Formats: sequence, structure tokens, C-alpha cells
Amino acid sequence: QAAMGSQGNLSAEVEQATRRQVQGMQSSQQRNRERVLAQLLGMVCDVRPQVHPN
Amino acid sequence: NYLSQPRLTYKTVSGVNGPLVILDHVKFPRYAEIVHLTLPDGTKRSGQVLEVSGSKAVVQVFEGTSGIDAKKTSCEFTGDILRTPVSEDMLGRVFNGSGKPIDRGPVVLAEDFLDIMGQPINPQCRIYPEEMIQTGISAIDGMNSIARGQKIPIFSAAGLPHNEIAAQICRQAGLVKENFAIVFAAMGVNMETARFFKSDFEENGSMDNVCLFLNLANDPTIERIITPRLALTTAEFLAYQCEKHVLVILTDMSSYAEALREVSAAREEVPGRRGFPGYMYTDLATIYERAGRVEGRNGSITQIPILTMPNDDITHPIPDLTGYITEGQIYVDRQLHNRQIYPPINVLPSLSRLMKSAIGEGMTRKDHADVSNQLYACYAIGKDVQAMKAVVGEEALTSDDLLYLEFLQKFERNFIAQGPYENRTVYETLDIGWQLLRIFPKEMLKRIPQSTLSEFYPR
Amino acid sequence: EKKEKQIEQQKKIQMSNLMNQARLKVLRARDDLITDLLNEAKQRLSKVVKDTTRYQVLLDGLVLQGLYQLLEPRMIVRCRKQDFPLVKAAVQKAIPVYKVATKRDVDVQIDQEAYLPEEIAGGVEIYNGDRKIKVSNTLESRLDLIAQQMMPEVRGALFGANANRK
Amino acid sequence: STFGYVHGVSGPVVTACDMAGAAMYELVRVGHSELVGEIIRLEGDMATIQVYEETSGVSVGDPVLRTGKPLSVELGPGIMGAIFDGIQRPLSDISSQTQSIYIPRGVNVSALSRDVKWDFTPCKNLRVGSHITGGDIYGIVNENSLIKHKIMLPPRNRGTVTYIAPPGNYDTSDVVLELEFEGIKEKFSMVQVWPVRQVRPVTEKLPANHPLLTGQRVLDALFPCVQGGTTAIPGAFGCGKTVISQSLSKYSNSDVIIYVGCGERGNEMSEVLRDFPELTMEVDGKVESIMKRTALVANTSNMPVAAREASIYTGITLSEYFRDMGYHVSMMADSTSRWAEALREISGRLAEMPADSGYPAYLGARLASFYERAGRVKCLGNPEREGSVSIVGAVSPPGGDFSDPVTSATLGIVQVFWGLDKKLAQRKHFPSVNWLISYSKYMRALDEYYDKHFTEFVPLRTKAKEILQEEEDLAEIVQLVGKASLAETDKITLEVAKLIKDDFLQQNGYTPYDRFCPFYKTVGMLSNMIAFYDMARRAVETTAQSDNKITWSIIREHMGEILYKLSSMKFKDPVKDGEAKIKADYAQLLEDMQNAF
Amino acid sequence: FYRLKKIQEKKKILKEKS
Ligand SMILES: Nc1ncnc2c1ncn2[C@@H]1O[C@H](COP(=O)(O)OP(=O)(O)O)[C@@H](O)[C@H]1O
Ligand SMILES: [Mg+2]
Repeated sequence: QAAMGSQGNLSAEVEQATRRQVQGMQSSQQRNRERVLAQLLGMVCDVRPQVHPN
Repeated sequence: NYLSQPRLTYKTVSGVNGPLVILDHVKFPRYAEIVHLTLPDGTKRSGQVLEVSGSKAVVQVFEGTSGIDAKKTSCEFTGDILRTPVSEDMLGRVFNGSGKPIDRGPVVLAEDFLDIMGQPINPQCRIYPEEMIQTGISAIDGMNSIARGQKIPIFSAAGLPHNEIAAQICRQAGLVKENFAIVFAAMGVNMETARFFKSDFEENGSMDNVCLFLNLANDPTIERIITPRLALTTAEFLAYQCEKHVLVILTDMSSYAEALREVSAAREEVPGRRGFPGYMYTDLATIYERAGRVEGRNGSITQIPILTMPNDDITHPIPDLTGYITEGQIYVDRQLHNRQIYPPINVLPSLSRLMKSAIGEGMTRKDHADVSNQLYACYAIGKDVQAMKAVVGEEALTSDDLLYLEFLQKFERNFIAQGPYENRTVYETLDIGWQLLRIFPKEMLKRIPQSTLSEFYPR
Repeated sequence: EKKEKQIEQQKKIQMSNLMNQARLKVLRARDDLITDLLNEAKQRLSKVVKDTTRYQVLLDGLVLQGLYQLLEPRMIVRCRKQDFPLVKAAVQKAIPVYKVATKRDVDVQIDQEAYLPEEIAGGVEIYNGDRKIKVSNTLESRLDLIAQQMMPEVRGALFGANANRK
Repeated sequence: STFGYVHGVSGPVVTACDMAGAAMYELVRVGHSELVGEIIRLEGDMATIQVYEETSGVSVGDPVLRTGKPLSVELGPGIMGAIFDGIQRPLSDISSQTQSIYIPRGVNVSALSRDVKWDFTPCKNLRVGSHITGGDIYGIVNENSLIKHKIMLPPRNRGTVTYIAPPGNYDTSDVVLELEFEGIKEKFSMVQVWPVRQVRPVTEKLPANHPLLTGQRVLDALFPCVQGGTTAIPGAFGCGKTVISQSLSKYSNSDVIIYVGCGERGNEMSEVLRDFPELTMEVDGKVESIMKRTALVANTSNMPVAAREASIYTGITLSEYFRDMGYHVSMMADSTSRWAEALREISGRLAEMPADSGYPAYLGARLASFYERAGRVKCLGNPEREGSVSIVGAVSPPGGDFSDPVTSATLGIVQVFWGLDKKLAQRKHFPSVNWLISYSKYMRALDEYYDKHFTEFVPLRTKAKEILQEEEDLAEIVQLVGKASLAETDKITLEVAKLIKDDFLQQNGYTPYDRFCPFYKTVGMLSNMIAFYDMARRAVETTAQSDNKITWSIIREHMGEILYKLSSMKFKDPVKDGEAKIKADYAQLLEDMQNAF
Repeated sequence: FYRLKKIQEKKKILKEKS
């Protein structure tokens, strides 16, 4: 009986809690993807050359 | 804010002897700089710059100089010091000694980059540890009680069960009557030692907060230097920058200093005692004094570093220098291990310097400060009496000293010997301790005044 | 007490191994969300390479950035095959500004024997005279440097910030 | 030239090129963050600099600007109750200016706050036009209710007063005095800048006569210290080298106290600043905490190693500064062995050749030039006051072995030696001072004080040190031959000495009665344990062989109430002062009559 | 051993310049 309740502890979360955490951050990735790429791509084009300070 | 200049790559090595590579024609080298070596076969090695002189820079690679060419190797100068990627999701995982994941995992996403050398805490804003940690062991909780934010080592030897009592105080760490995030540095350990700690943390279900850093004996010795440095800068992050109580376990600290001797002897630095470097006290204190608690934060960090003294010598440079920095030690002995006591803890060279502020009326109760001194004094006299009955005879002693014989066989078997999973409370420990003082008369308990003898000795 | 305590331990190992694989799956899922973000950034820098006016004004400073960081008498510019007339204007524009800030004088050339590979998006790699010291200033080498320093910022701005700080 | 360029950096040391007009032991500021360093060796154009901060990230192109002045401290108000690091930056102000918990290792924080206002008052008998020399008081500032910070002239200069400030509130930057000396006029403020490696000038040295009352019984009786003397406390870890240090900084007779943590623990300086603002003491019938006379120089073991040299010289300059006001300063250095480990690590970078066990050959000259800045000595100046500096320096020998190049070099310099034993700490016998190997050299210097106030104590310690050595000469017989074969004059020796080691020598530091023991209680309870030894002598020697006599077995069963009185003399709190002297004689009248019966 | 090896290291320094 303990080996049967332990298989009840498997699929209960590993498909419920794990999968909702992926799609929970997949939505959060899509909302903020374009503002990050606007800032990140700008820094590559911001080249400025000093020489050592020495 | 951010280094945005492209890193330079030099193919200009000029000397390599031992673990040191000497790079020439470097333009403005930097002390403590981290570099990346590209071998002529393509394997990548990291290295710290330990000396710069004009255009020359002496680096030391972490994985050794075996195979480093003169014409074909290329070293790339990362423009900053060695900073590790630290995060909150840097918890619940197992990492190697250098920086990398082990359990088929990703690299950490780096909430910030912290320097692994850290920086020392201002003593004006460092609050003194007061609250007591109940570890469930009577030799720990009763006589040498630790506080939350206390540095206290386990003084052990080869073969003694120091790993078994290391896992015991991790399962049973709690406040005296919201869990401890344990960061674990495994340094120079056997494979069966790393499998013991992995299968213990994966057994009690604490592995959602364990930060285990493992560094086996086959891994190189120069990576043992940065192994407690990375294991303490995540604990600094979790406690001073994430508001969480951290327990750091360092093992083996003898494998740290033996790896520290190899690098010092290769750099031809000045030796101290037994070949160890003269700056060994400073290097041991830059990983020991990164502990305690600060005033503005509610998290803390406590350190229990395990070290095995060579040849059972407490005057060796390993336990002597760690005894001068830390706040009292725990001495697991060998002669008590032969008698099958599971914590073989000789309480006479054991100490806890912060135990006085952690005991009292508000902390546990009134008689804790008094029964611990009396159990210490009767064990000290009865062990000197034990060296007298072995040289003269078991019958010709003073009549009071036969009670000292009866105390010691009840002290080592009932008070300290408790079993691998039994977790006594502090009130259980003092109740067992008064049972062993019951066999002595009331007026031979000299270290206890007459006031609290009335409330506890008739029972 | 052997039949019961072993299966209670083995289930508790089994339960703890389940949370390990559940934590490692969602952590590996966070990798590919950053990996394609670096992959689509590699595509969108190639579109900057396609148009010319924004790419050359990038390439004027990007050649000069390797020039000011090397500071040798003789330096060697090594470029892509397609961008070779574009870097030739970029090197010639970067000569009389090197003489303004610094007071040596450079002696640049452009290596026609060896070029950068075709899979390389853009940028340049500038060597010294002796082939020994090298500054790699390509677009794959410039994207990697900014992506390292911004992993604090592309996690908090792109996922949820941690509720426990300082 | 004005500034320099780094050539190489390897650990704490920095080689700096383009540095030609630089003198030895000048102060420089190396790097972009301006790390404070000191020149120790120069080879033509290049100078070598030991840096008091961490050199991590210092590049070759970094500038090294020269200051033209040695390492010095600012001396004035705002120094009692403060806490500094080795180069005298205030730790309480460095944590409010930055709001962090770390020291940013770049900050040039002023040592004394230039915004806090102090109420200056003049010498009253210092008019305009009066002649004035170096080192005399020209004003009084009450920094606390306990400390009157006497403002003094620097010892270099002299002149005629042309302007003096009226009584009021002033900063540390306000001009207070103007002196015309040749017909040149130099301004003065309430602060003066003195180099730490230079001994303060002073009129003439004096012999030391008054003792330092530490409060412990074994320290005040057997191995006494004077104010103006040098003391060394060696010992292994866990022996109690800080409990002697904390009980001396709490309960001594000293006017001001400084405490130099040189390579100490970080928690041990936080331990000091907690219980010090609640421990009040009584000087004029008023109660004030002992933090108002305390000043800390905190350089923990996490902090850089070259600042251990600077924290020692910072303290002894502050110790010699309050010496010149007429106060009796006591300095505790903990530990001086970490200063010796600092000199080893610096000289290892310069490739110097080592003396015994790694340490440089100039180790014993650094220690001698530090302990010889202590002494009771008449200060410079016209009001003709007298001050003193006591140095009590903890030594940490490796392995607890006193055959050490730091310990053995120290014992040739100091006069008092409090040897802490580990076997006396393996049993809970505190304080752990080993009475056999410890000594003092102020014996002949103190008995002129002892035939005035306690006229009976010098014959007492001559017998009490004889009894403790008689026990040690017979303790080797008992472990080899046995206790059953002794004489009767020896069994009385072992039990009285066991009464001395348990009542007189043992002292609980946290109990409310033995945390401080005044000297009448020390001479009092020692006068009864030796008279009991002399009374039990006559019970054995006079009735020697003939009669069925007192054989000491009948003593221990009949004096069980009287021995319980002798073992309980330590329980006399300072709630009684006159009654404790009576009960010392009330226990003696029981001792008087019981030998008759 | 440390003193004698340090002398030999300094003896190669003066030999290399001279
Ligand atoms: N007077 C005393 N009374 C009671 N305990 C003491 C006393 N002196 C020292 N101890 C004990 O000795 C321990 C070590 O003190 P400590 O000063 O730290 O030795 P050390 O500085 O040489 O390492 C303290 O934690 C305390 O428990
Ligand atoms: Mg100490």
C-alpha cells in the first residue's frame, strides 16, 4: 500500500508543478523579450575607445 | 560599470617551471587577474596572476602545466579579478571544486558577480552571537554549546567518525526551545566520502537547500585554494544579501593547507613550521573570519570546519593555527573510539568561547552555566586519578577517588554516548548531567555554589 | 524492521530524487529561454551587417577600439572577405585620430593572405606586427562579452526579481 | 617629481618607478583608489612600498603620489570611545558615511570629526604676550564627564602668545592659538599631527613606584606589575589571554585605557564595545561607563597584514599622547605575535634573509623599540605633571612552546612575565598563570611602597612562594613513590598549598564577587592561609616525637568547620568593605583558639 | 635549506647581469 501511495506522489506534481513553472516563465519571457533585446543590442553598437588610463 | 573593451590574447609565454607560467610583453598587467590558457590541443585552463613586474606577469594555472607549449599556447587576459556567478538558484545543486555543475545541470544565471576573496566586515557593525544552536548531541549542547554565528572546528584524525558526526549536526541543527541553508565544501575527499554526504543530504530531504561543493582527490590541488572561497561567498550572499541563516561545513581543512603548502613551496616562499607558509595564519583567517552576523541583517553564517590533525598532534600547525582564529573547538578523540563510543569526544581539550553568552535564564535555564563546569571538573580529576590506578593499583586509592572511577564509566557511556540518530534537547542533557552528579556528595561539588545546589541536587 | 525501514528510506530517496529532476528540468528550461535569446541576437546583429551605413559607423570605432587597446608601432588588420573594401575605408579613417590622441604613429596593413571564415557574422581581428598579440573584436566576440556582464540584468528584467535582497 | 608609477606588485609589496626624491618611511598613495602605503626600500629610481590595504587589482599603469610626510596620526578631541583601524580611520564614521558593512579600502576618512564642537576653556593663567614652550597645557576640553582632554602645544615649536581663543565651542579646525616666534606667526588648532614611528619627546624618565592593580589575586600578589612597566602574556589557545586583557581594561587603576587588537578576532572587539557602555565605575561619587576612557585600534586577522605594523605604532602614539596630559595610560597589545608574523611576510617578499624560524633579523629591534616607549616619566611643559604608560602585550607562541623567536626575544625586554599554562586550562583553573615559571622584576622597586600601606605582605609572599615550590618538589615523589610514605611536615605542606591553589589562585571572572578583588582582600585572605600553615607547624614541630601528638589526621576531621571558613573567604562582595577586614580577623580568632584546644 | 637556496638564487642574479 505504501508503494501504491508513493506512485500517487509521482504524477501528481511532476506534470502539475513542473509544467506550470515552465509555461509560467515562458509567458514572462515573452512579455519582456523585446525590451531586453533593445537594450542588449544597443550596447554592442555603443563602442567607445579609451586606452588604458595609463 | 561594465568592462566593454575586447580582451587581449598573448602567445608570448617566456618561462614555465612548476605550476607557474611566465608571460612576457603584457601591456599593463594586473595583480590577482584571472586568465584563460588555450592549450595547443584545445583544452582550456584558467589561471590567476600572482606577480606582475613591468611587462612580465607570472600566472599559475589551476590544472597544472602538464603540456603547456612555448610557441603554440595562447593566454587570454580577462580584464577583472576572479568573480563567481552567485544566485539564489545556486542552492539545491552539486558543483565541482572550480565552478562547474556536476549533476548534468546548467550554469547558474548569476544574480550578481561577487569577488571570491570578499572583503572583511567592519567590527563596529558586527553583532556578537547570542542565540544558541541545539545540535542534539550532549557533548556539544551540554559542555561546549555553539551559538548561531560561531566559528567552531571539529578536531579529528584519520579513521575517526568525523563525517558521521558532521551529518548528524546538520540534520539536528535547531534553535533552543525557517530551516538552515547548508553550504557544504568537500575538499580532497574520497569518492566514498562524497557519496556518503550526497546520500545523506538526499535522504533527509534537505537537498532543496544544500549547496554542496565537492572536490575529490583526483581533482587538482591548486583548485583546493579557491574551493572554500567559492563556498563562502555564496554563504555570504545567502546570509548578508538574501537574509537567511547559513551553516557552512568545510572538510577537509587539512587538505586545504596541504594544498596550500604545495603552492607555497613551488613559489619558493618562506616556510613556517613543518614547511607550511608563513602567511598560513592569514590565509586560514580569510576563510574563518567570514562568519558571524551583522547588525542590519537578520541572516547569519556559522562555520563548522572539519580538520584531521596529523599523527593525533594538537600542536601541529593545522589545529594550532585554526585554534587561534576560531572560537573554541570540538575534539573527537581516538582512545574513546576504540571503546565504541559513537561521538568519541574528549571534552577536556574541547572549548566553546561563545558558550557563556548562549547559556542562562533566557537562553536555556539557570543551571546550565554551573553543571557544565562541575562535569568538567569531575572528569578532569577522575582522569588524572585514572592515570594513578594504572601505575599503582586499583585498590590503594583515596576513598573519594573510587567515586571518580564510577563517574568516568558513567560519563563516557551515558552522557556523551547517545547514538547516531538520537537528538536530545538541552533540557534532557542537563537532566542526564545531574544524574551523574548525584553519585557525588553535596559538599564535594566545589565549583557550584550552595544556592543552586538546593534546587537541583535533592531529586 | 529491516523490511519496513529499508522501503521507507528507499521511498524517501525516491521522493527526493523526484524533486531533484523536477528542479533540474525547470532550470534547464531556463537555459533554452536564454540560449535562443542569444541565438536570435546573433541573427539580429547579422541584419545590422546587411545594411551598410549603420555597420560602417560601427566598424569605424570597432577597428579603432582594437587599435587603441593594442598600441604597437606595427599592427595588422584581419577582416572578412566581403567587408574588405569597407574596412579599408575604416582603417584609413582611423589613422588621423590615432595620431590625435596618441603621439606614436601606427603602421597598419590589412592581411590579404588569411581572412575570417564565412560563418563569422562580422567584426574584425587586429594583430600586432609579430603575429603574437591579438585583439579579437568580432561580433561574436563582442556579443559574448556583453552577455556575460548582463546576465544579472537579463534575468531580473526578463524573469521575476527575487523577493529576498539585502 | 610628484608622483610615481607602479612597476610590480606581489602581495602586499609594491615596486614603484619614477620615484627619485622619496625618503624612507614616507607615506604614499598607490593606485586609482589611493591605497595608503609606506616606503621601506629604494634602489635608485625605484622604491619598494608596503601597502596597508589589499593590492588586489592594482595594475602597472597605476600612479603612486607622494605626500612628503611619514605615517602619522591626528591627536585631539574625539578619540575616547572611538574605534580605529591601523591607519586611524574611525570605524563608527566609516560605516555611516558609506552605509555598508565593509571598509571600501579607498576612503580617506578624517580621524577626528571636523564638525563636532568642543567647549574650549583657556589656561587662565596664560596671558597674552606670555612665553610658551613645547608641551605645556594651553587649554582644557572636557571630552566626557570623566576625561578632561588637556590641549597641549606640539613639542617641536615655541614662541610668544599673540592671540588665544576665548572660552566657547570650537571645531577641530578652528584656530585657537597664534605664536610669534621669530617674528613669524604660526597658527594652531586643537589637533596636532605626530608621526607614529617617532618617540615623543619628554623631560626625563622616572623610576616606577606605584603598582598596577589588575584585580586578580595571583597577578597582584605573586607577580606584581607597576604603572610604567612592561608585561608579556604568552600562552596557547584557550588559556585565557583575553580574560586577563579584559579584566585589566575594566578594573585597573589606570586613568585612560587603550586596546590594540593586532591580528585579533573580529568578535573579540565587538565583545568589547557591548559590555563596556554598561560597566560604570565610581571616581568622584558619580557613575560613568568605562567606554569614556577607552579607545580601540581594531585590526582583525581578516584585515591586511601590513596594517598590523601600523596598528601597533598607532596605539603607542595615542598611549604616549595621553601620557603627556598627566594621565596613567595602560596599553594592551593583542597579539604582538601577529605583528611578528606580519614582519616575516613582508620581508619574505623583499627576499631578505631570515633569522631563526623565518622571522627577519630586525625582529628583536622592532620589539625593543616598542616596549621601551613605556614608563612612568615626567612630561614636558610648565605645569609639571607626571604620566605613565603601561604595556601589557599578549604573545601567541606556536604550539604553546615558549622556545620561540617571538617569545624568547620578548622575555629579554619585558620585566613581568605571566606564563599561561595549557594544563591549567585543560582543568578549569582560571586564571591559568603558571606560578613556577612566571616572575617579576619589580620586587625591589615595590617594597618601598609595601612598608607604607600593607606593612606585612612582603614576609607573606616569601613564604607563599616557598609553599608552592615545596608542593612541586613533593608532587614528583607522590606520582613515583606514593602518598602513604610521606612525613607529617610534608602532608601539611601539600594540603595548605592545595588550599592556596583552590581559594587564592583560582578566581571566577564572571561571578559578581571575584570579578575584581581589591588589595586588602588579597593581603587579608593570604594572611590567614599562611598563619594557618604556621600554626599547624607548631602542632607538629613542638610536640615532635614524645607524646601521642597531633598527626594532622585529627586536624582535618576536627577543623572541618574551620577549613570550610578558609575555603569560603573568596565570597566577600564589595557590598562590604569594613566588615571584610573584621571577618578576616573573625576567622583568625577561630584559628587562634582551635590550636589551643 | 631555505637560506642556502636563497643564496644560490641570488648568486644566479648577479651572474646573469655580469
Ligand atoms: N576567569 C575565567 N573564568 C571562567 N572562565 C574563563 C576564565 N578565563 C578564561 N576562561 C575560559 O577560557 C576560554 C578561552 O579564553 P581566551 O581568552 O579566548 O583564551 P585565548 O585568547 O588564549 O584563546 C574562554 O572562552 C572562557 O570560557
Ligand atoms: Mg584571545
